[PDB]
Amino acid sequence: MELITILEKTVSPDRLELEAAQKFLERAAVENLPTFLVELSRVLANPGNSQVARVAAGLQIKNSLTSKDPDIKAQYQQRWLAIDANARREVKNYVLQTLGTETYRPSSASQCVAGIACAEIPVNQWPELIPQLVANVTNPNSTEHMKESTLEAIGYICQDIDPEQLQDKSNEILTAIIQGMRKEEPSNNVKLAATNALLNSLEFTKANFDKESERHFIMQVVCEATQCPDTRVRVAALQNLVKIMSLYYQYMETYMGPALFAITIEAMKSDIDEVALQGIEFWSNVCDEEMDLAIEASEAAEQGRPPEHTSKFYAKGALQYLVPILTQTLTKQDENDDDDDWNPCKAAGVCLMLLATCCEDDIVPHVLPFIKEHIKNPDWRYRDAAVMAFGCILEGPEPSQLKPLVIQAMPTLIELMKDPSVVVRDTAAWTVGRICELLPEAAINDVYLAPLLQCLIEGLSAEPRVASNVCWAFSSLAEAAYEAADVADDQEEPATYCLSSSFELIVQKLLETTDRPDGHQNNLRSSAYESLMEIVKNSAKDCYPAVQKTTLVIMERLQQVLQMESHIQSTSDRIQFNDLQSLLCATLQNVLRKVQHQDALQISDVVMASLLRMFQSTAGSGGVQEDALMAVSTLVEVLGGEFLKYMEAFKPFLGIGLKNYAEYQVCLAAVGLVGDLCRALQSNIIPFCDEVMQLLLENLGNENVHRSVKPQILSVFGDIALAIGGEFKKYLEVVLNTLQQASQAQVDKSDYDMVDYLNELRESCLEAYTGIVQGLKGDQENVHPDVMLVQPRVEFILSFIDHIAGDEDHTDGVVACAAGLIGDLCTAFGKDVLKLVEARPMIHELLTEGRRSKTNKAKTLATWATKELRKLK
Amino acid sequence: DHPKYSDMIVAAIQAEKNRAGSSRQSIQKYIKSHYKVGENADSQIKLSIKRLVTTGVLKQTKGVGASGSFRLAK
Amino acid sequence: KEYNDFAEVFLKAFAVGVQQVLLKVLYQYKEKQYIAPRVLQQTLNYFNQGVSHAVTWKNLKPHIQGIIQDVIFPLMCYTDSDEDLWQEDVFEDFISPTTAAQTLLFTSCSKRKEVLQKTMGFCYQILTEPAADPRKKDGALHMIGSLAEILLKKKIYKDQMEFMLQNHVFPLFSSELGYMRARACWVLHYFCEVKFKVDQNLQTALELTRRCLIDDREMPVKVEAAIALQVLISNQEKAKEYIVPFIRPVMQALLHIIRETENDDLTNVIQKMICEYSEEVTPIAVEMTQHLAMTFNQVIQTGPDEEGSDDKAVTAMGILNTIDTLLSVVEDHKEITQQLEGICLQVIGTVLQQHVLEFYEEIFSLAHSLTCQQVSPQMWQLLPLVFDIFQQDGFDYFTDMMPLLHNYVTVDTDTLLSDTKYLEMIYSMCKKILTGVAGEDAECHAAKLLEVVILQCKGRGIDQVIPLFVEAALERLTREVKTSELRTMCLQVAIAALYYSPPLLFNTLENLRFPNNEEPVTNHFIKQWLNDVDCFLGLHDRKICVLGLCALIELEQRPQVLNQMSSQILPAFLLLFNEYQIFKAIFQKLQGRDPVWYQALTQGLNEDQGKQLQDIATL
Repeated sequence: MELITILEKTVSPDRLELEAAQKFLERAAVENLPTFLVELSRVLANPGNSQVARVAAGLQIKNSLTSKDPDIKAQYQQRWLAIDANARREVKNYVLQTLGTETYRPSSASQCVAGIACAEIPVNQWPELIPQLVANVTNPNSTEHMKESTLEAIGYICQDIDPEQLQDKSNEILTAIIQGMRKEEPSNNVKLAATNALLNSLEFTKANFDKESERHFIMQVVCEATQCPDTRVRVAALQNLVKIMSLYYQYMETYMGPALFAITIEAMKSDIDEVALQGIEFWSNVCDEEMDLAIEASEAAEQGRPPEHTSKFYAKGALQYLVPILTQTLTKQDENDDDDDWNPCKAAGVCLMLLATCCEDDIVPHVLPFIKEHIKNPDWRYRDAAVMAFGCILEGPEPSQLKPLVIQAMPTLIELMKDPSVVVRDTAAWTVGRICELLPEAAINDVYLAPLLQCLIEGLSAEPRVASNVCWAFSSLAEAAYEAADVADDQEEPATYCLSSSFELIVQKLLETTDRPDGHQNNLRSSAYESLMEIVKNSAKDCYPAVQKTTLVIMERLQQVLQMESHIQSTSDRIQFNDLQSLLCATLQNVLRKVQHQDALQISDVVMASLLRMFQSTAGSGGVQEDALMAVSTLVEVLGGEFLKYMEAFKPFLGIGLKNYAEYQVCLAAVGLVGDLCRALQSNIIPFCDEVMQLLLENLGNENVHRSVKPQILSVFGDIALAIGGEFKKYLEVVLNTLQQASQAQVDKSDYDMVDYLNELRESCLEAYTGIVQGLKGDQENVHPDVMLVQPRVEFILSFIDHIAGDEDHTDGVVACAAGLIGDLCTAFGKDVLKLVEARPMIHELLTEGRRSKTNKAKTLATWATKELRKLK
Repeated sequence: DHPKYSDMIVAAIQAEKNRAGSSRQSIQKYIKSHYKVGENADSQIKLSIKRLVTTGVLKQTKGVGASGSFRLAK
Repeated sequence: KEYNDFAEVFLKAFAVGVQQVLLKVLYQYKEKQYIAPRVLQQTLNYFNQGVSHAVTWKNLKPHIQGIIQDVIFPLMCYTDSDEDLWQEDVFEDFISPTTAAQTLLFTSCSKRKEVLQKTMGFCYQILTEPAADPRKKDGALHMIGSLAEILLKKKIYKDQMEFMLQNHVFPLFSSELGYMRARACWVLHYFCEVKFKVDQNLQTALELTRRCLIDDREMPVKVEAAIALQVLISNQEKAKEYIVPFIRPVMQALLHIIRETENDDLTNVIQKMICEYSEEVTPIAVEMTQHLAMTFNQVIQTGPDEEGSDDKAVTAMGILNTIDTLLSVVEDHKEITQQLEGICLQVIGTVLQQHVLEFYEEIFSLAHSLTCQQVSPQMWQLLPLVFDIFQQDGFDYFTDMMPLLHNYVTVDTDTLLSDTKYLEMIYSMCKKILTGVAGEDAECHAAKLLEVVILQCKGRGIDQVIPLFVEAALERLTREVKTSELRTMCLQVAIAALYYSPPLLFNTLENLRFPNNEEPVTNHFIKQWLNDVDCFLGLHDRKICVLGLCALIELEQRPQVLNQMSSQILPAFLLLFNEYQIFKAIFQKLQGRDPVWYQALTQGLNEDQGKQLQDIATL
């Protein structure tokens, strides 16, 4: 109202906030704009998200007395309507004037304009913005910044999900396309407007008029772009531009694509540059990204996957000339030592792969010989290079050519891995690993073994500093395991002692590996964990001595993880922590995968500490809903045992958790954990009622808000209610009352949805009555306390039962409880009237309907219940 | 109740009749305009993607990890 | 599940009633005669269903039902066995119900009913029946009931892991003196141990005992050991590490076996030996094959001896069969068999030299057995003599002739091109001599198809006689081999004949014609294309067109000559009736590319038909 008291006090949420506060936010905030254009505009900057008219209007409007009533539903638009500045149409047109003028470097208005889409979302449509924007776009003062500045509104407008058809705007856009392509721009930014403008207008489909002339312009764009480096990402705009061509090829004839082919040759011709020129060196990195485009350019013609448009494109026919180019492209040589990082280069490798697919005719004759040419004159870099290239060769079986070439490779390759440098062998090891999985015809099992034997023990020295490659060699050994599974017959009976001791060493190495000195490479902690899991899978009947220590190590890791977990560090950490935690879970299930009678008691024993720690920290930390929940699951998976002490420990935390307000919604998580511990012990039921009644009491208020957590709770409470056996009659009366109370409780609508599942809610009430029935005598004179309520219980049920009984959608459980209902209520009610006997057939048809089922079982008992149902006279 | 994270992702992938699936950005901004949202969408959602990968829902297509393009298995 | 009682849950009343009837029958025994149980089969058949009916009503939980059932078969059989047998011998009595239990079990597996414990109760009961007969039907019964009973108990209901048999035990003790052998034999006969991927140490001791069994003074003793040995080796095994060491004596015993002759199962074990032969550890295996080659020398020596007393066709077949087991594992090791094949050819030649067989059984066996043979020029040289006889043999009986004739053509494969060096020509003349209406015989449809097919195979690259062959054979064939019975064979034969070399027929046939071209056939073909839509060839109810037409439509050529008829033809079959990605992109381009001008004639109709055809084809 004044002094920010309403602006600040009003901010706190209150009942009917959109309706009353909305007058303040939408009308008052909106109200400020007519009096002062400046204050309202000033208003966007301090709290862009916090706009009473829009931000307040937007979420408070979505939930309302009427979920979807225009007169009743939106006050943000009405409130703003009073103030000219506040108006939704004023929002559009004024958003244009203010938003364009006040670019202010990064723009607050753009989000507001985007909200413009969101807030206007309640209204069917807004037509105010286009005429002025169109006029602005065609405005005489065509400033370079202004010409480029326009469309910020257009871009976000394109982004909005709602679809409307505008054509005059499309015509203006076409004019812009021709003029922009036509106009020369010396500043990267203006064309960036061209590119981003295009991609957003590209959308999924284009209503723009057809002509292939503009694309030719793209070809030209490369040449001048050759002269100036600009922005690596500006260049990205060029690469993206062609990529735009990649998405769509409307006319094959139109898309001659001669310029692209010509451009590739010139670029190919300008392979780097003589003497490594700098414009060219930057061009080489950008060229690498562009090269990613290059693979696409090669990919465009003769693609393997089904495509809308497929053609030689003048390249496959020219492949003969282009046959040489793949070998020629090799003009660029790199001596850099990196194993796990690709960046622009991966694109290089994939491009090589596409040529590999497209090799067609003459590839087979060339392949045996190509290796020989490299083999005849192989340099130290070349052999290592030969290995990387061979890795390119991996794709394509080349069966006639490959065996002789591969067979000599075993001999040739073997005199190579013993290179002295720690890094050179590692290079051999990774490429060798890919080959190893790749090749089964050649057999160096004996040849493979010395290195494996050597790798397991000898290659631990280089492990501490950047020893990931030694690990990579280990990964290769794991592949050796897979290859053994799929390479040649048998040979699975030897090397076990070697495996037992080496793996025995691996596991200890892992923890420090995870926190080991950085190589920042394609080495995965998660991947490492997966490798460990695979090794465990390869585990024998017993590896218990390792496992206890392993679990403790995990405990040490958990403590380290907890230290990382307790105080975060800017989120770079947040994620580096989180993924590694996911692997920690991998550890947890992996440790408990095996099960032995002797083993379980021992493992559970030491496990007790861990479980407890989880509870402590899990209850205490309050950081992740599923991580902690998952911890509950894994520790929870420890079925059986003396759970009286542990389970007893669980209830206060469970009761406390329900009481706890850390998470806005905790019902789904709460339901899952209980639905397991609840199952384990039923002999003593004393602990549950105290926390449960409150939780039960707490649930009714909670129930209105969520539909999903209703039937499950109704079913869950039924499960607690499920013991029956003529016990908890007092509780049973309350339980019976609760079902009535649940029916009595007011309906709740969430996300503009109310009672979506008629069956679960309606049936849920059916289940709930039955639950009281098991707890409470299906003969308790005062079955229903209330008179109004009583007619339905007393007389409504019999009439309703005939209709319901003849009714269908009989669930496997509602059907079974009902099966009990027929006999028990039936004997007492037997002889009430001819009508019960007479009205029986309607029930019979539904029972016949119930009969169709999958794997139905136990007719005897149901038959007995029905016998009681018909036990008449 | 609360919509399942997997559901959201399934709907987003399936809403685009496409082969290469989509850049997470598409699903994420889709979430931004189509659903209730919070500051931790990237961390909790991203981890959710990671977890739906762990459940084996999806097959990789382009990229590596939750930054890429991916397709359903059939 | 099983129908034992009326309505729902009736199954139960009948099974109780049967037990009650036994009790009523039990109080007074009027008959006091054997074979009383057999008369109860109608009742016995009724009883399993009734028991099933009680479980079916109750639908008792499988774990509880299984536990009850596990206690129950033994408890009721035992309670029933303890009372029924006294008031009804034991062994006979065990069998009908045992067989009946078998009947229940076969039905049970599909049903998934849970049972357990049939086997454990029996070992003790097994004690009850001696199962020893020196030379009476008694032995027969021992065979039938004991071995079968043990196998069933071990593998279906009892699911036992390990057992010690006292009856098995006496025989092990005190060597082979006296009875232990009589007892041991019964024991072994009645059981084979069943294990998965397990070495058995008792089996190792059994191998040493097998050596002692080899040292058996008498053949009958050797026989009782032999059945066990034959199955035992025939039985597949997880390890058999000491088996190779064990094998030489067995092989050495095999040697004595050739001299010893005697048992057919022992000779059959040789068959088992081949199976055992693929094994694991193939490279040494070759050296075993060479020793087996010396044993094969014995086999070659053996056949006449086998011929002299009791024929052992299997043994003759087995030498050939055994190589294949070696074929089973491939180490790429150089094969020394070539020379062996030469020996086989010499042996084969001796039978061939006589050129006759009174039985007309051994000759076919030699042929099919001998089908795998060297294709070397000498092997190549052998076929004309083999084929020359083949021409004589095929002609006398068409039915007898066809399987061999197909083989005779396969034999013709070595000759290959040039009609096997002009022999193909001899075969055609012989066929002409034996080709006619006489030829239609059960399977003639197939037979005539085969004959024509044979010709086509010879004519891999025999374009010149081909116009005459299709045309000449057909004119003669329609009158001579045309039959109402063979129309189904004929349509496919006609379609296939028409289907084969259509272009060669279309252009080369059109270009050069002897006695012109088959205008009637061409007229018939034109009518036939329309006719196919109207009438189903071979009375297949349209099965053939859809199946081949799938892959076939893109590849096959019918579009240019008579597209309107073909266009009219395709839908009717479909109405009556009811790899790809690379091919689909490639096919439109490929078909269009080789003759762009040619498609043009059927360009609109072809394209319209194609779009519809593609949808029908891929729909």
